[PDB]
Order: sequence, then C-alpha cells, then structure tokens
Amino acid sequence: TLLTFFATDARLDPAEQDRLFRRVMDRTFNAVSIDTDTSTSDTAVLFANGLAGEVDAGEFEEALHTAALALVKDIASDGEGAAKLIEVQVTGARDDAQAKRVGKTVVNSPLVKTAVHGCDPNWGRVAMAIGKCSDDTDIDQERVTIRFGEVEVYPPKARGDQADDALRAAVAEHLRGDEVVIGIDLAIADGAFTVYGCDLTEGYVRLNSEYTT
Amino acid sequence: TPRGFVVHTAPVGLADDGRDDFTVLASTAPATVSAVFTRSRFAGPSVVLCREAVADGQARGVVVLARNANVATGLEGEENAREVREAVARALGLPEGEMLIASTGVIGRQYPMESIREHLKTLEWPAGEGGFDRAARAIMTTDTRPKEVRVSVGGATLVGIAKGVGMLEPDMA
Repeated sequence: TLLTFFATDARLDPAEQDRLFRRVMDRTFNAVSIDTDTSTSDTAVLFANGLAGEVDAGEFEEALHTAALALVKDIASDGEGAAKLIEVQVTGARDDAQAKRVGKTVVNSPLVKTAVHGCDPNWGRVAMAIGKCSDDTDIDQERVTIRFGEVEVYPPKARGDQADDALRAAVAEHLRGDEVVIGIDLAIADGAFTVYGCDLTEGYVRLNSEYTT
Repeated sequence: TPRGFVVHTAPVGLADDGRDDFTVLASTAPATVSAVFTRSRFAGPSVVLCREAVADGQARGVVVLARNANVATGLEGEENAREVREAVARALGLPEGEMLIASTGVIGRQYPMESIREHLKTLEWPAGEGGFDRAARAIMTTDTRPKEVRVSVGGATLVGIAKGVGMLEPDMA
C-alpha cells in the first residue's frame, strides 16, 4: 500500500492545484511498481494552507515534481527485498501512454527483475518483455533498440556473436550498480515515459512468505 | 517546516510492539486539498470517505493507521472507519468533511477498537508545529526506512512523506 502526503504553506489557485497535482502524480507515484500488486488502500494527498502567501503555479509544480520523484526513487530503492533500483526509459513510442505501457511491462517482468538481480545481461528477456505488448502491432522488432546503461545491445549490427559478447560483458558491469537503467526506443513517434521498479530477490520471497503483511 | 502544520503520533497497538502507528496530520488553517486514490474493486472503506471529504476541495488533515488496512472487514470495518475519522475531527474541533482517513497493513483484520477508542479520548492539538519526521516513521509497515522530503518555493515550504514498498503499483485517480 502507497500512502503519501504533502503539506505546504503555499497559496495556490484550487483548480491549478488539482491539475498540477495530477500531472505530477501521473509521472511519479503512478509510474512506480515493485510487484504489480495495486493495493486496496493507495492514497496520495496535498494540503496547501495559505500562510506563506501566493506562489507561482509552475515553480510549485516543478518543486512538487522533484519532491514526489525523490520519494518514488526512495520507494523503489527500498522495495521489499530489493538490492537494485530499475529505471526503464522508453522513447520513440506512438504516444506517452504506450511508452508507459511498455516500461511497465518490462520493469514488471519477473525474468527481467531476476536477470538484473543476478547481474545477468540477459537483454533477450527485455526483448521478450517488450514483445508481450502484443496488441501494439506498430512495435516492430526490426526497429526497436535496447540498452542497459549506456550500452546498446539490440539490434545486432552485422553478425554473429561478436560483439554481443563484448558489451554483454559491459552490461554486466553497469548491472553491478544499485541503480540500473534500461533504455528502449520503439522508433514509432515521440511518445516518452520513464517508470521505476526494482529487482526480484530471495528477500522479497522470504519476507512475503514468512510474513503476514 | 510549513506554517500551520502539526503532527500527532502515538502507539495504539495496531501491531504489538509499542511503536507509533496512529498519526494525525492537520492544518491550523483552512487548506485546499488535492488527492488521488486506488480504484481497486476491494478499495477499503477509508478510501471512500476520503473521496467524499475532498469533493469540495476543502480539507485540513488526515488520520493514518499503520499495520492494519481496514480492508475486506465488512460493515464492521465501515463503521470503524467512520467512527475513527469522525472522532478525530471532533477531538480537534474540525468538521468531519475536513478530515481524511488512511490505513495500511493487513487486509481482513478488524481494528483493535477499544485500544483506539481509549486513545481518541485523549487526543488534542499538538503543542507547536512540525513532526513530519515522526509521521514518516509512524506510517511505516514493511519499509526499512522513513521517507521524507522538503522543498522551499517562493517563500513557502513543501514537505512530503511517503511509505509503501510492497503491494505497490499505484494506479490512482
């Protein structure tokens, strides 16, 4: 269950406040997944009393966004059992909503979550995960690109196992960090979205098996 | 750090460890509210009352109970969600519809109502402002650390707290 509360002495236009709260929520708390298990109780609230006087809506929104994101990355790093934060950056999508759909599918793939947990540069599991968006028939495996960190591992340019081998090895390095990026481009249009999750560990399983929560 | 916000935290035995598990955040001033929630079909009674409470864009606080969700608890749990939300409003002299309620932890377990009833009878406004750090801790369940953040903007302060590291893919509106 997500519970998050924000408090400010900012004075804001009530209608602007709602609009901006929603925009930030959609890009942060609604952009994170530990275990896909959307709770019966998720609550997110902002209270703005007026005491510090008027604040620019855009400045405030920016500030809420930074606050929210920092909290989201906190949650992802602290995922039950996690050793690693996973950040999935999708670009070139048909629209932002498809980019989000693909990011979620990838960051919620148990096989992706365990490969990252073992530091296994098994990028083929990310190709699989993208592949599960089988109703997005404008995603073409020939046009899709996949990187871990700053290392593009798909598509093969030329052969043969190359190549994949080296750079496989470079992906293994980045995976050793506590924060892991998977970048994916669909080469459809301009849709973009980043989502946040974590690896899948024996610790997740033990806690949640042992463990009435 | 924001002006007008106070925090009450206390142990009410939602788990049997003497830890702060009952939180009241409140503004001493009227406050505009924005909120989004689970759309779960098993949405707890706490959620429904929150929706109703923010319908007028007006709210001053929230009571939070940790280590029990008050979900799938039937009419008993609905009654308990109302009683608790209302008793908090009443004890601070706020109108019901300006107090939200939120609850986290186990599903399918009734609140320890007598323990909560005894605590409510003692509840009143915190002396002095602040205590978000205390709120941050008192809301935790399977979190390993409290989560808290502070930003300054245009002479105002914004403080956020969050919790939740399992049963976590929010899809809130």
